[PDB]
Amino acid sequence: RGLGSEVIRIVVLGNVINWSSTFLEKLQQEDQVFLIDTLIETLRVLIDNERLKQRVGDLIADRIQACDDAQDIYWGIFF
Repeated sequence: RGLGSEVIRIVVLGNVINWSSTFLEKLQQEDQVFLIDTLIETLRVLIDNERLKQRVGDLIADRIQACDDAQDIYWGIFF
């Protein structure tokens, strides 16, 4: 998180989808997706996540970039 702006979004989106398919937690998943919401928020002013943060991304960035019913919770949390 405290590294930069771009090496996250190039490679890590598919892998968070992967181990969201695997992981099973209740509460630290919430902390994860919410700090990632703030993450993509600080990536907003400087794309799929670009529209997801700027716009709501209703079934555009969510149907494409979100899955596992976890990123949808954060999408409902905020844009």
